[PDB]
Amino acid sequence: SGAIYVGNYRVVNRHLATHNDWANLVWEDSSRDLLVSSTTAQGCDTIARCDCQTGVYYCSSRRKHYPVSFSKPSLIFVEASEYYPARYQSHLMLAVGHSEPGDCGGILRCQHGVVGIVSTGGNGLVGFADVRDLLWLDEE
Ligand SMILES: NC(=O)[C@H]1CCC(=O)N(Cc2cccc3c2OCO3)C1
Ligand SMILES: [Zn+2]
Repeated sequence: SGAIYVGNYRVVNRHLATHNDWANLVWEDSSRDLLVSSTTAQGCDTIARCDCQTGVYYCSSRRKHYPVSFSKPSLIFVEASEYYPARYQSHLMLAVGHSEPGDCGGILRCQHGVVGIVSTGGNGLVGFADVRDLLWLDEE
């Protein structure tokens, strides 16, 4: 689990969105595994606006924050799971690191702010859904 709170927006994995998130839906994309809902209170996170390929992510299944090198956002094939059949997921960045399903929502950050959240894993890899292209998260 995990979310990003920026301005009056809440960013979560689409597969973990609640009934309140869907009732207060701003934007969602199944192919990215992302959902953004509106909030009443102001958030304190800053979204990175950069092309960084190094950062740190939180892994709940190890209670540890790991430094990683990660690939640029791309279209990657993702095996079937409890929440989606086998498909290509867009805007996905991979790194060599530990990840389990319940780790989804863990933040990846660089020196500029939040880069994305854990969304995939397996075979010693961890995948993150990028949020740096969602420029509208910074305003209105
Ligand atoms: N974005 C998606 O398609 C996710 C939907 C929910 C889900 O359980 N996964 C599988 C998964 C995630 C993280 C870590 C893993 C993993 O399987 C093994 O380790 C993929
Ligand atoms: Zn950066």
